[PDB]
Amino acid sequence: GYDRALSIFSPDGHIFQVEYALEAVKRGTCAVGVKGKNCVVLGCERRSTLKLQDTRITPSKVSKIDSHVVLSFSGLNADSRILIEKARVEAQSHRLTLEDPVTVEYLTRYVAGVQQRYTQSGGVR
Amino acid sequence: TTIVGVKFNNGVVIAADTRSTQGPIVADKNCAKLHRISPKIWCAGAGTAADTEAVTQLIGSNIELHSLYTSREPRVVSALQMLKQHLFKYQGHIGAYLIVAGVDPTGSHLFSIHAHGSTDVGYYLSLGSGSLAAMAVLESHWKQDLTKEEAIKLASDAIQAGIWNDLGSGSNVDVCVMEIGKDAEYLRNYLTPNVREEKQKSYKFPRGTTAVLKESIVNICD
Amino acid sequence: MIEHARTAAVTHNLYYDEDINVESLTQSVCDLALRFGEGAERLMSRPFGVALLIAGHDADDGYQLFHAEPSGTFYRYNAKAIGS
Amino acid sequence: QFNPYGDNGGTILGIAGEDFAVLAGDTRNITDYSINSRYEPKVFDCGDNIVMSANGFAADGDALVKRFKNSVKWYHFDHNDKKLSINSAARNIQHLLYGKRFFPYYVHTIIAGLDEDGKGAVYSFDPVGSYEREQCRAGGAAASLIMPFLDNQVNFKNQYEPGTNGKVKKPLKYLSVEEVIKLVRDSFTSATERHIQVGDGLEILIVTKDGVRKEFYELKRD
Amino acid sequence: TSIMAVTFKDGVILGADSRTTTGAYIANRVTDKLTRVHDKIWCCRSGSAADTQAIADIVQYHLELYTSQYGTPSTETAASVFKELCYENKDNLTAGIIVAGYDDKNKGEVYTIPLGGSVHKLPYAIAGSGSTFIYGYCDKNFRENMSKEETVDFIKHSLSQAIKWDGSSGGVIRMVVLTAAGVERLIFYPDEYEQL
Amino acid sequence: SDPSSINGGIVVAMTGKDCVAIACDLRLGSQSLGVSNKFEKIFHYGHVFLGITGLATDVTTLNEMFRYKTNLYKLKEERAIEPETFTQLVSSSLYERRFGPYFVGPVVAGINSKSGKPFIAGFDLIGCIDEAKDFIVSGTASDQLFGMCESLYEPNLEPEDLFETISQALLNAADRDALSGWGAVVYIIKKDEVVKRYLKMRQD
Amino acid sequence: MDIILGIRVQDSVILASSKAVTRGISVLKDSDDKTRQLSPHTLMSFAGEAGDTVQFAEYIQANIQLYSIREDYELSPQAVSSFVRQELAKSIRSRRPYQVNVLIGGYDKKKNKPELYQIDYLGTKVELPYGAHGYSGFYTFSLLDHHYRPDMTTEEGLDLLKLCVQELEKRMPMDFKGVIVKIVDKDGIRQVDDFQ
Amino acid sequence: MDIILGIRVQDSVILASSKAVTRGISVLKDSDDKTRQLSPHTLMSFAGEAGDTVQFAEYIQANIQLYSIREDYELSPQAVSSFVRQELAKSIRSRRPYQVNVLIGGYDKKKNKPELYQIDYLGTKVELPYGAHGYSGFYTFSLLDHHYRPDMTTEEGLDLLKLCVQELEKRMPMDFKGVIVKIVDKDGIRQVDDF
Amino acid sequence: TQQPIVTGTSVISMKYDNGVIIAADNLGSYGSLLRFNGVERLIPVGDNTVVGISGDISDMQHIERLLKDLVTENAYDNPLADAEEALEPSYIFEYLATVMYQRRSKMNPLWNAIIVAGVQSNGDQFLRYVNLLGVTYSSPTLATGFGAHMANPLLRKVVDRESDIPKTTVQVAEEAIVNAMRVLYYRDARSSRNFSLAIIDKNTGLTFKKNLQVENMKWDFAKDIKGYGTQKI
Amino acid sequence: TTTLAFRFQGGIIVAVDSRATAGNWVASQTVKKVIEINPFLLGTMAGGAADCQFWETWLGSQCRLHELREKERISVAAASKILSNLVYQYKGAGLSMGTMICGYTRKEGPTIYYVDSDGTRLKGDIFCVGSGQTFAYGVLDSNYKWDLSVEDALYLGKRSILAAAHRDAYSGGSVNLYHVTEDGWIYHGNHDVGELFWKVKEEEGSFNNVIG
Ligand SMILES: C/C=C\NC(=O)[C@H]1NC(=O)[C@H](CC(N)=O)NC(=O)[C@@H](NC(=O)C(=O)[C@H](C)CC)Cc2ccc(O)c(c2)-c2cccc3c2NC(=O)[C@@]3(O)[C@@H]1O
Ligand SMILES: C/C=C\NC(=O)[C@H]1NC(=O)[C@H](CC(N)=O)NC(=O)[C@@H](NC(=O)C(=O)[C@H](C)CC)Cc2ccc(O)c(c2)-c2cccc3c2NC(=O)[C@@]3(O)[C@@H]1O
Ligand SMILES: C/C=C\NC(=O)[C@H]1NC(=O)[C@H](CC(N)=O)NC(=O)[C@@H](NC(=O)C(=O)[C@H](C)CC)Cc2ccc(O)c(c2)-c2cccc3c2NC(=O)[C@@]3(O)[C@@H]1O
Ligand SMILES: [Mg+2]
Ligand SMILES: [Mg+2]
Ligand SMILES: [Mg+2]
Repeated sequence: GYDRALSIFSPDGHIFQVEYALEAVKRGTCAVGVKGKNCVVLGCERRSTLKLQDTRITPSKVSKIDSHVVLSFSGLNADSRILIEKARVEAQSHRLTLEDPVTVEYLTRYVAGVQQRYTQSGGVR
Repeated sequence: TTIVGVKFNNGVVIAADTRSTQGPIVADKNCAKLHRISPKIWCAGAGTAADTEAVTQLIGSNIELHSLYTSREPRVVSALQMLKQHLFKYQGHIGAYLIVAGVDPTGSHLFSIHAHGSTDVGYYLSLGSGSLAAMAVLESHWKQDLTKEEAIKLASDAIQAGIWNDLGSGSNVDVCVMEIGKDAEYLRNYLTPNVREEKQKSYKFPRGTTAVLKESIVNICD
Repeated sequence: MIEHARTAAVTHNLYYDEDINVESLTQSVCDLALRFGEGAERLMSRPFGVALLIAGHDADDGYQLFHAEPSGTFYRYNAKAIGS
Repeated sequence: QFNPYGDNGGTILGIAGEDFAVLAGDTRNITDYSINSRYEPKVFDCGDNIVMSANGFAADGDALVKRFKNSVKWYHFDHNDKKLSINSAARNIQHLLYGKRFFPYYVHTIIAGLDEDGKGAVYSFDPVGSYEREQCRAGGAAASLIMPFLDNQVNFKNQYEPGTNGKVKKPLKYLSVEEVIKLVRDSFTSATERHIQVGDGLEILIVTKDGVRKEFYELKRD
Repeated sequence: TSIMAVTFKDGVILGADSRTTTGAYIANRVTDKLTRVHDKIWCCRSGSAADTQAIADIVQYHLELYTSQYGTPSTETAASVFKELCYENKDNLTAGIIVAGYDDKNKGEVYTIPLGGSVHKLPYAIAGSGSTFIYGYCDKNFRENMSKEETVDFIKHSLSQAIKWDGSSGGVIRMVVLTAAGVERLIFYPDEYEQL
Repeated sequence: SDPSSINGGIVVAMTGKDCVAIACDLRLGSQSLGVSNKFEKIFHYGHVFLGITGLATDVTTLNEMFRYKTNLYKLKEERAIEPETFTQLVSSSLYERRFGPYFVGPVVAGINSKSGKPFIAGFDLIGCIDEAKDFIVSGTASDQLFGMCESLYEPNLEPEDLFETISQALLNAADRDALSGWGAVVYIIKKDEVVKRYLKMRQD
Repeated sequence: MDIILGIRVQDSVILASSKAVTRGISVLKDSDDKTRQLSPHTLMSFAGEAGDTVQFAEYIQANIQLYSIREDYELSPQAVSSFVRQELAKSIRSRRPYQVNVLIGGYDKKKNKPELYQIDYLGTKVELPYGAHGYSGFYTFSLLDHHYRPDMTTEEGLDLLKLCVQELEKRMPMDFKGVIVKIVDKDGIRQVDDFQ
Repeated sequence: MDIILGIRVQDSVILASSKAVTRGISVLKDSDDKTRQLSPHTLMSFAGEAGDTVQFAEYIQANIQLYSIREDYELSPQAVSSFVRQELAKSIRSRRPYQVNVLIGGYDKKKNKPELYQIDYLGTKVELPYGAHGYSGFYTFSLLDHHYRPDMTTEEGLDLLKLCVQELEKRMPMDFKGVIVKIVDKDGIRQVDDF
Repeated sequence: TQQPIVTGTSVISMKYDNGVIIAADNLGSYGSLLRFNGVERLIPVGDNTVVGISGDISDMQHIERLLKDLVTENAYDNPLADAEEALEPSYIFEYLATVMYQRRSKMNPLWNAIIVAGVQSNGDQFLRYVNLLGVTYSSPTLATGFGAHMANPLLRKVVDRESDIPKTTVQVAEEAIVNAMRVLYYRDARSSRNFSLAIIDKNTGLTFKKNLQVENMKWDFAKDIKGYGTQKI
Repeated sequence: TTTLAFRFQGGIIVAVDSRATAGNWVASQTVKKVIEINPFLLGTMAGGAADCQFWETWLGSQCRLHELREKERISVAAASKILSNLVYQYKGAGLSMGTMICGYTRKEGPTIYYVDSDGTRLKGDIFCVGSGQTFAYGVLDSNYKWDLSVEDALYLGKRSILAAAHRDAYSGGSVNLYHVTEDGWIYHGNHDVGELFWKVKEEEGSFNNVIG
């Protein structure tokens, strides 16, 4: 129904909504990833350290998409949940149709394609 | 199959094609469909070919026996009645549709018999697959007081229309004329329009073409 | 765009048992360029932000190099540079 | 209930020689035991030296012929007037036929032409699109009657060289256009003699590197 | 098929068409649907030509033997023969018969035997495919003890209307008049009963 | 499924100059499965040959019945039966079971012992007498045999040429039918000599 | 169906028959002898519709024993095969035909030769070096086409039959619970006690 | 049908499944594992129409694995059985219903108890000490009614399954080419190497 | 249409030297009842085309509506609709044929047999056939129903091949058509004595004759037919 | 139609016939029943001619798409499951197909899958599909062994197809042979049954049942 073109080009050749999403990313907690010779480490920042916060149930910054791929994020948490759900569903679908867990590259490319579609579709940011 | 019968001033003519087909395939390209029930009582058949042959031969045998018993010339009405009763007894399961014509001491006669056992009388009749074409020709060219040559031409043209405009009728035209004062005349291949052209080649194989595994002389005597 | 090209190529094989002409592939790719706007079949919001150099070879027009823009227009260059 | 299918008979034949192809068909369009027309051609030239015939249901055959001609028109429009390869045409016809995999064109399809190397070629399609490149193929009513003859006189099946003790096959050789014309004429005369749905006229399209030419011959009208 | 039989002062008159059809094709357009089983006892036949012909032949044989043995039969006797033959073979027959006879005692009589073998004596009987179209005309025009010419005209009009509306009936109108004077055969051609 | 198409098989007879020929396939099978490579379908009584295609059990029963009848005929007439008389006998025997027919297609061939004329004829399952002067075909590949004969045959062939023609016709018609083949036999018949030849063909 | 196999080797005929009888979803017996000794030098294995099989087999056995007593002579295997074939061919066109398929193996003593005949319920008789009834052939035939040899011994034939049984037990959907193996030779009929 | 048997023993669930798959008159395979591990402590054996079986099994497997990843938690066997039952009950009234019967065996860790569920293609779910699909039950049940005991050991359950397999091989018209036997307990799912 | 109700019978047509002739009865049959008399089954389109339809009368009226609408739409924005861009017989045929094949392939066909006959702009005689199956064929003589069995054999005795068309005159072809109509009235139970006849001649244009009757009928011999065999009176 | 495929030490052997029939009528005997999906994947057809041909060519197209997308050869498992999911989406529509997908990958090794229109998908070592699959199965299982040489395995496949062509009436024409190894598929010729039968009869001392 709602197909208003929200992500369009600017006279200087810029898609403003994408840059403002990047700015929203710059406002989120920090995340880092490092590759070893045979291991990968993901570190994340906790918003200061509040005392009335229940740390046993609050979602962690690192979420598993499959048994062998993990995902950290920076930016809006809700959009992260959406991307994580789509990525897990796609991982299970690839397992179902290929009888082989997905590669990190394939899942990464799927997430990137989802985001790109969201940067070129109408009625969505 | 296209069979017709036309009565002329001094007798009756019947005519038919010469095509026996096992469905859509031609089996006999010169099948004789005119059957002799009596030396002067003939019958053209359509439908189950074996049924037509068998019923004509059986009624002809019975007619010969009856003519020997009564020492009289066989009558067309007798063959008509016997064929009718026989076919009706078998509830039309004998697929034979006949046009029976002839000359007897009572004069000239032409009838048609439907396989379920019904009979019709008329001066011109037609039956078979291509019956419609022949009947159209008859209704177009028939008149009262036909001569011998006129009725012959009419029947031949009806059979020709059946041959040309029906897939179930073809090859050559057979005719049988029966006049009162003469003997019956059975013209086989009265018209031979469908003659095959010369083949573009001769496929006589060079001897030794076929490979043989074993030979043997067969003993036919004793 | 690349996906739409690749499938199209293979589809032209499946439908015709032969390789698709370079110009035909480039034209099929360009057919997506101006498939944008509002209204609505729903179309994308913005045109593409990438230009393409499509190089290939067929037995009809030999070796070919094409420039494809989000304007729906494509040219054939003996040599072409795009970017900065 | 309404039956959406029908049979119009007909017979088509396709042969491929050294530098030529030939697609012939009978010009008789029929229905049940009646003839619709004695000259209704069904072997069409589609351009790019590609002749096609889809024999069987006349409506489906005409629809398929029109669809393939439209497909070649749009293929010229959308690919810089590129010549449609005979194998490309065969693949497109396979897809056309399989489009109605669950409501098929009740037609046996045969196309003829020249391949990329300029040599004769024939392609045959069942009603759903299983296509195959061959050198000889007959389709339609009299197909079962013509196909073995071809195997004997074109591929030299069962023909061994005389005296070779049934060990050396006959040397396979390409036939001349005159020889394939002779074989086609003989095949169609035989089909007209033995099959009631074949006859009236034979139309032959000959596709050489010089184009498409026509030869018409009369057939029996029984 | 359109058949009828009408009684009047001088006797009885039967009438029928001459169209025997196999489906939609006119197998015979000059059919004699008026059959005689005895000198002054005739029958109008409708239905299976084969079945009607067989029934009529057997009835004529039975009436001939009845004449040779016990004398001239009554019309009711021929009606009873037809009724027995039709009712005892109802499962394998499809024939509707109208038996019309004349004698000096009962003058002219008409019996009708439909499917199933029932038999009914009526002043006038109509039967056949076309009869359904002329029920009203006959019920409104039939009279008791008409003259010969009035009976012929009534039968002519009724059969002409039946032939006009019914495609299963056609050809010519055949009539057989049974009176004390004997048997008379009349024929009416399309160019006469179509203008009625 | 169909009674005539359970076992399969083909028989074809041709005529020539002072000679006849009759050939048959050597296959007996239960539909798809092939069982026997030695099931000949051409039998002979004196100097009259009969090929029987169709339901195998009916083929054997008719062979035994015709052997019976021909033996009794020879005993009563003190002479061998002629091909025309045997053809009439076959027609009458077939029609005798009109409403429970034998699912066969008989083909009679031979040389009239007295007139020396070659004679061939064919029948349907109810005995319709189909007498042709050129060729008679029967079996599952009846259409293939019809085409091959109507194409290859020419009248007045010598035995050595008639053999080649009938053999090529039979082989090329059998290669286009799945229910016939697995071998073939050809009888060439003259006035006082009958030669039987086993052909070589593909065994699929 | 059941497994009914036969193989003719030089100087012997071997017959194999399923041991299992199954009605419904229950195997009622696993030791069923599907053969009847028609004569000391002629055995017949059978399979088909329940009831008809044993009935037809015992009927043929009774007739063959009566003929043997009447003439004090044993019919050649060819004669027994022809007789049973005629019986089946008369049965097919009866009211209730026999639905039994049979293999007949016999040592012709007047010819000193093994013979094997295959007949179906229709009356189709064939003389084959090896035969089978039901679906069994669809496998076994192939094996035989590769491994059969005319100059084989009875032990070689038993080994070939064991190969056929192994292939059947490997690729058949039904468990026929082994086979009973019988050998017919110049010394009569014997039964292999242990085959697998 | 195929042989699909299940028996719930104290602290374990044993599932047996025929190894034979036959299309036409030829046994195409004699080593077919008719089970799918829905979760580390829940296995499902299946049998029915060709094609539909493995399709439905792998679909259920994908859904259960997705639920396990999404929540980082394993569904109880009861919940998995309820999900499969609802799926089948929605399927039955669809255009082309799934014609697959399933046995679900799982060791509920929150209750430390073995559980076995039987569901047919209609969506009729039951929790039974022993269950079977197809004609197999028509024999096995009787044996169990006589030989089952609640306080049995896993080895005793294996022996009871061996008795059932022997009875089937004796009185069944079809040769199912043995069975694959798997045990689901607190330590997960294992496969009996020699049965 | 899934089953025809009110139906019209045969339609006959043939070519001659300067044009074509078509004819059809004026009968609408409710099964075995000759229900409606005076039912024109020849639809003239333009001054150069006539469409003869047999079969379901409701579908024939639908095709009449379609032809009228086609003429109206061709008149739109066409200054040459009265000249070089008028409706040709081939256009009308191809349209009807496409429609018939489409409705067949949708399993709801028009229960009809159609014969389109006319003269093209260049004087050529067009005569072609279509039916509920969409089968199309063209012959110098075309008939539907019983006509195809009886009319065609008579009409081919005048024009057995294309080369016979220049030799046939308008009088010959019209007499043949009238004789075929008489034969149909003889041997067709679902036929009528009243019919209509159209002549599309490349010189005289369209000649449409209505309220014709079959005349010169031979029925006298019916007086000599007595009994079905052995009966003498 | 008769097709067979079996794994051995030297990879995979595939052997098909070439006869296609429309009832009792032998429609053709020049039918190529092995579809070269790619230089490493083969597809053997049995059943619906158009069905099998069309959908295996479509499977080859899908494999090309997968190779272009992931820059990696498609696995035999995934290739077979694509066609399996396709025919299952067309299940109950009237498709009649029985196919064998054979391939050699580094992950799986030599692999053979059977896929029919019923939706069944089975990984196996020895498969025979078609009307004459029983005769094939017989000869194979009688003379099969994993330690066969390439020559011996090719000969065994050819001989099984030959037996199936002899006995089964709907299988025949010619034998097409294929050897699938690490380097892809290798075509080993088209052998006419007419001559191959006599050759095998003379060289093996078998087929003594034939009168030839
Ligand atoms: C001259 C008089 C008619 N002339 C014909 O030429 C007629 N043909 C025949 O009677 C052929 C002749 C032959 N040589 O066998 N008989 C068979 O086919 C026989 N069936 C068989 O063999 C088979 O079961 C095979 C499987 C099929 C070939 C017997 C039979 C069985 C059922 C029938 O309904 C008919 C005949 C039948 C009745 C009426 C009209 C016709 C019939 N059949 C047609 O084909 C025809 O239409 C034609 O008119
Ligand atoms: C008595 C005066 C006029 N009678 C007619 O004019 C009647 N026509 C005939 O009986 C034709 C004539 C012919 N020479 O063919 N004969 C057959 O039909 C024969 N069956 C066949 O042909 C067949 O296989 C099919 C069964 C029919 C296509 C015999 C028969 C069998 C069962 C029947 O229920 C009837 C006739 C029947 C009864 C009532 C009215 C009519 C009947 N049949 C019709 O056709 C008619 O409608 C018409 O009224
Ligand atoms: C795969 C390797 C070999 N393939 C075969 O060997 C198979 N042959 C064919 O498919 C022939 C070949 C040809 N004419 O070129 N084509 C048709 O039949 C085609 N038309 C027709 O059915 C018709 O006329 C219809 C009336 C109108 C379209 C298509 C078709 C349709 C439905 C089917 O259910 C099948 C095929 C089918 C499936 C499984 C096995 C077989 C089939 N059909 C059979 O005949 C066979 O049994 C044989 O196995
Ligand atoms: Mg012809
Ligand atoms: Mg064969
Ligand atoms: Mg074979």
